[PDB]
Amino acid sequence: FVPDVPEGYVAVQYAHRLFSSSLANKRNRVTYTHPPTGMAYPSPTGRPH
Amino acid sequence: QHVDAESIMTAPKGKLFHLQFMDGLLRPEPSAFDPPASGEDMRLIYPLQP
Amino acid sequence: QHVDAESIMTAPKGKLFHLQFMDGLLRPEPSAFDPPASGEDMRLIYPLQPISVARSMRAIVNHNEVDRPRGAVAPSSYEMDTGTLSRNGDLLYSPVA
Repeated sequence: FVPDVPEGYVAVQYAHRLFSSSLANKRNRVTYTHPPTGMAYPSPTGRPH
Repeated sequence: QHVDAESIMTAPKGKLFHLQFMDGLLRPEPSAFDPPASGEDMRLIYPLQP
Repeated sequence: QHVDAESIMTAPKGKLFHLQFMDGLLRPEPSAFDPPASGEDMRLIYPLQPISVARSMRAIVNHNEVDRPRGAVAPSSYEMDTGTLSRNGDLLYSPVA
């Protein structure tokens, strides 16, 4: 049973670059970087799908 | 010590249990160059007084 | 070990003594809220060459928030080039054009 990708998603190609390590709050965290908009989202949650 | 997320829903009405809250303004911050550690931490019960 | 500021002025001309220099780019920085400690530190003998010629690259760590950590050297573009040998010639680089 192949669960089809939901209605509205942004398909990003995985790179060895878009995941960067930067400071957020008081600690060091692994951060995503959205290719089309160029953003942070340091939290493991709250990142755009 | 910490209250359980089940004893705060199915306990007698009369009971008075105490919680424990954090302050962290004098918390030691991370270093300059460092490999980031994994994991994050949760808060389940907040006050509303204040 | 360290040279004395008197043995560097009244010693035989032929002698070859070695010094010791510091790097400190990966030095641990101070904390946030802290009572400052007293005292300061001196440098009396500097070079004028400049030294450090055999230095391929440096500081192999990525910075806390910014990209390049100040004085950081990347590998030379020639330490990574295999050129085919000629029949008489032996080692030559790539065409580049």
